Amino acid sequence: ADQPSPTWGIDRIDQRNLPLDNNYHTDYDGSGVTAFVIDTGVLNTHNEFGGRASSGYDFIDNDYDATDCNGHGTHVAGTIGGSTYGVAKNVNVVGVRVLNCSGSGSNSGVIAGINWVKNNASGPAVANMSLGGGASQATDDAVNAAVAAGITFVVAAGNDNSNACNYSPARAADAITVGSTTSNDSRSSFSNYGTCLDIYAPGSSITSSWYTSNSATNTISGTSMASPHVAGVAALYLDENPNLSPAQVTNLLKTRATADKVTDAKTGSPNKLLFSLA
Ligand SMILES: [Ca+2]
Repeated sequence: ADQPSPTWGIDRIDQRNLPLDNNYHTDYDGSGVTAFVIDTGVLNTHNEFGGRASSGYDFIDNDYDATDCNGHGTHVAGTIGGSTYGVAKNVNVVGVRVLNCSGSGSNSGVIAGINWVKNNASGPAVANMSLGGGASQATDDAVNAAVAAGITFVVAAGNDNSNACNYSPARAADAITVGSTTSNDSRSSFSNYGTCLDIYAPGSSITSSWYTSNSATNTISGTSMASPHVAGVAALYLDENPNLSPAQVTNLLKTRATADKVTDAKTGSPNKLLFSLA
C-alpha cells in the first residue's frame, strides 16, 4: 500500500535519503502481532485504532481499565498502530498503564507493567516504553527478563541531551534504545546519545492521536515519540516473519537501517536511522 500525505515521521522511515517524498509505503501492517504500550494508558475508542486497541492492566488504579487521562500513551500508541499516524496499521494495541494523569509513576509500578507483559503476552509481541528515570538495576532486570521470555522491548533514550547509559530502562542491555531525530536528519537537541543507543528515529514534532476526543491529534517532541516508530517497525518485521526472536528483530532493525544520515549523532552513537522496508 501507499499512504499519500503522511505525517513526517512515518514519511521518513520508508526512504533512505531526504527530501521527504510525501508517501508512506507499506508491504506489511503488523497483522498477527501485539504491541504493548507501557505508558499513561490508551484511549481505546480513538478513531485511529478501529477496534484494535484494548486495555491490558492499569497499575495506577489497580484494575483492568487502562484508558488514558494524560494523552502521552494515546500519542505513542497511534505512532505504533494508528490508521493515519501509525507505522503498523493493523497491529493489535494493548494499553499497560503505569503512568498517572500527570505522566508520573513509581519504579515499582513500571516494573509491575513490564512483568505483566512478560506474563501475559501471547504470540508475536513487542512492548514500547516511552518513559525513563534514574539508573535502576531492578528496572533493567525486569526488562531483560521479559526480553529473555520472547518479547521485543523498545524504549526511549531520554530527553536529557546526555549519555543515555545514565538512565533506566535506556541502559538495559537487551532493550532496543531509541534516540530522536528532526526532519532534516539532525539529532534532536534534547536527544540522549551514546553507546547505549541502538538506533535513531523521528522524534521532533511528531503528529499522532490524542486523548481529548476520538478524533483528537497532538504534535509533540521527544525520544518518547521516536521509540514507537521503532516498535511499529518491529511489528512490521514480526508480521513478515513471526519466527524472529527479540535478538533477531534487533539485528534486522540494525542491518536494514539507513546508515550515516544522522548529523550531530555524538561519539559512541550508532549512526543508524530507522528504515521500515525489507
Ligand atoms: Ca516517504
